[PDB]
Amino acid sequence: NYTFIIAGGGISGLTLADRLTEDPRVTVLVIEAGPLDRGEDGILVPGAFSPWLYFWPGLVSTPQAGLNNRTVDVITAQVVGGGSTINAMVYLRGDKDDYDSWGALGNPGWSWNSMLPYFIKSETFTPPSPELAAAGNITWDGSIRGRSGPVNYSYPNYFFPGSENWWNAANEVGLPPVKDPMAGSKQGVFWIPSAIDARTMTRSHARRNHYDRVSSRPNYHILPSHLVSKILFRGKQAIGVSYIPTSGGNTTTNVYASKEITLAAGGLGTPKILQLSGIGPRKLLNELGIPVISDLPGVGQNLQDQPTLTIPYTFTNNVFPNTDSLTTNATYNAEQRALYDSSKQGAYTIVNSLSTNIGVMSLQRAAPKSYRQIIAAARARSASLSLPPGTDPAVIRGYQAQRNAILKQFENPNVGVGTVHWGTGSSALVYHLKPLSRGTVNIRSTNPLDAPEIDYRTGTDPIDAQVYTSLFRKNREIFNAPSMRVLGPSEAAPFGANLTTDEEIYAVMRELINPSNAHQCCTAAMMPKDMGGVVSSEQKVYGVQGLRVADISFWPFQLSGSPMATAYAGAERLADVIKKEHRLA
Ligand SMILES: Cc1cc2c(cc1C)N(C[C@H](O)[C@H](O)[C@H](O)COP(=O)(O)OP(=O)(O)OC[C@H]1O[C@@H](n3cnc4c(N)ncnc43)[C@H](O)[C@@H]1O)c1[nH]c(=O)[nH]c(=O)c1N2
Ligand SMILES: *[C@@H]1O[C@H](CO)[C@@H](O[C@@H]2O[C@H](CO)[C@@H](O)[C@H](O)[C@H]2NC(C)=O)[C@H](O)[C@H]1NC(C)=O
Ligand SMILES: *[C@@H]1O[C@H](CO)[C@@H](O)[C@H](O)[C@H]1NC(C)=O
Ligand SMILES: *[C@@H]1O[C@H](CO)[C@@H](O)[C@H](O)[C@H]1NC(C)=O
Ligand SMILES: *[C@@H]1O[C@H](CO)[C@@H](O)[C@H](O)[C@H]1NC(C)=O
Ligand SMILES: *[C@@H]1O[C@H](CO)[C@@H](O)[C@H](O)[C@H]1NC(C)=O
Ligand SMILES: [Mg+2]
Repeated sequence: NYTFIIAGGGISGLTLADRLTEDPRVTVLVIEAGPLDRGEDGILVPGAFSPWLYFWPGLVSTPQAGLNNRTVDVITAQVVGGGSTINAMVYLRGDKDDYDSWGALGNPGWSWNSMLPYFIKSETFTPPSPELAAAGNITWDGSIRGRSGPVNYSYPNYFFPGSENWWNAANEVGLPPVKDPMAGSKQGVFWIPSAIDARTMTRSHARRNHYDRVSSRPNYHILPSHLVSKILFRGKQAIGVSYIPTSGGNTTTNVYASKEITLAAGGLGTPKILQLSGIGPRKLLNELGIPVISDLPGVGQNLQDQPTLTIPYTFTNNVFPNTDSLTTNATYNAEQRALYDSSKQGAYTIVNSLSTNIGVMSLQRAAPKSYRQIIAAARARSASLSLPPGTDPAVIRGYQAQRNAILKQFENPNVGVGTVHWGTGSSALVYHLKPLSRGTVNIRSTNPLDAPEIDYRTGTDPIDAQVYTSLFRKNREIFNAPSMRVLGPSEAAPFGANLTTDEEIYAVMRELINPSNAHQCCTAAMMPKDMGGVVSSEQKVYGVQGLRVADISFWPFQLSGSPMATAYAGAERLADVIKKEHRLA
């Protein structure tokens, strides 16, 4: 037997396995669906970014009722290190009120102040060079960035010149410099912290910082290329798991843990393990003939992501070099790759297609003249209208609680609802951080090789379109500001300056929005059981003993920011919770 078995070797699972195996008396088995990465350039080198190397195959959404019934390919990692292995390395904490709100939903021990020690413990920040900090407007507060923890993060050591135009344009339209976006607020523009190891200017993914770093430990066991297919019980006690080869060989193996089973299989994986195991909504489990171990209607409910919109541009006077120089100028690309190979300088330190700066804004910063109209519309509408009729009443109660918390965030000048980015080339990105829409992820069969049904339900809550239209208009203001006008941008079809009304703009958005930036969360939510929760404040699955959820399935709702930094810090926190319960060193 092992002390602990962890299902999924992504950010959360490897962070937890690392910390638990600090005690040589504790043995851990991590079972991971994907393989070990091969250290290929597309993983290690930011400018060679090739995320598609390790996407989970064969996942498609249902037709999206709020997006003209489009079906989309679903993106999530299948690799040791999970999303950290293949993500764009953007390393950002949420805002204070995200964590405070999670506590106020009925979760003792959750707040910004309780998470800050774990953010610090998780990481080592390496400052940029002084010349780059001064030239680039890079600032930080060293008092709230960790100096001793495993996750290395820093910045690229270069910026494209057009990023200066965009910074100044953003400041011209009311997005000022942010001292430190890791300090719990991020209203304006800042350099993107990047999960890069500055010694080699390579990706610091969880495979490296929470497995390779400690891989001499005989008590830290990994089994790549295998799927956890079921949790095994003795009564209501979780005692082990069944696993199969990911590749579909007709073989099943049982393995047992003396203390606990931890699920770390991600927003789209954890609810499937639970449902196949009889932990889930009795209606679904009964329809598939699965015996009910714990009747939890929240499992696979409450799916959230952070939608994205790519706006195309043409320019009369764009500045050289820019990110698109790497794809259209073989001489520039070769010279930048030679520069990286020699002295680790230049464009290849930036994740391909990204720039170095970004902006985040509250609803009142996006829409100073109309945010109170959006809040009124959202306040007037019953929470229940965002969910199908016959949604479990407990799940509706938890959604109403989340919705009330998010409407307080809409009123708050210090909480973000949207992100704007320009990579310096032919497109800008606008991200909707705080959707009120909620989706589902449900098994369709008892076959553990069958994809679940994934329905994002993007844009089903009509408030989302009002927020997202306001974010689009703020992006347009940046591109129309003096410092950007000198590059001669214009929106290209299917957008364009000739789309002036909300109706005109949103009809194109409805056709172009991507439901997902692979930020899937919240499908095994940490809320009281009577609010449709799946886990307690200690991340224990209701109705069973010895079973926790570590991956971002547990989150109640999306952050003002992208998930990775909090995925690491939440696993650091949970490792201490588990150590305390079991008296571990
Ligand atoms: C392409 C892309 C790009 C981005 C991002 C993701 C992706 C895929 N994200 C999101 C972020 O990386 C993601 O939210 C976290 O990795 C989630 O961490 P978890 O531990 O919850 O799951 P994670 O996805 O890391 O790990 C879950 C693991 O479980 C495994 N698994 C699933 N089912 C299993 C089963 N039954 N048995 C065994 N193993 C199983 C999977 O193979 C996977 O490795 C991101 N975030 C951010 O902050 N910055 C960014 O730049 C980006 N960009
Ligand atoms: C990545 O973070 C680790 C952890 O802080 C850094 O590791 C330190 O490395 C130095 C010199 O390499 C050693 O003297 C220390 O013993 C290490 N500390 C720990 C806590 O392991 C590493 O330096 C970081 N990378 C960069 C670029 O700073
Ligand atoms: C989407 O499909 C449903 C039927 O599945 C239909 O009622 C609806 O009109 C369609 N929506 C659009 C935008 O075409
Ligand atoms: C940095 O900010 C100053 C204004 O304080 C501005 O003049 C300059 O262009 C900015 N540079 C970049 C690279 O953002
Ligand atoms: C291509 O890049 C090279 C190397 O930096 C530069 O000298 C040249 O002017 C570029 N050509 C064009 C057409 O941009
Ligand atoms: C509106 O602008 C777009 C983008 O340039 C273009 O596709 C379209 O033809 C324009 N409409 C008219 C009527 O000119
Ligand atoms: Mg230095």
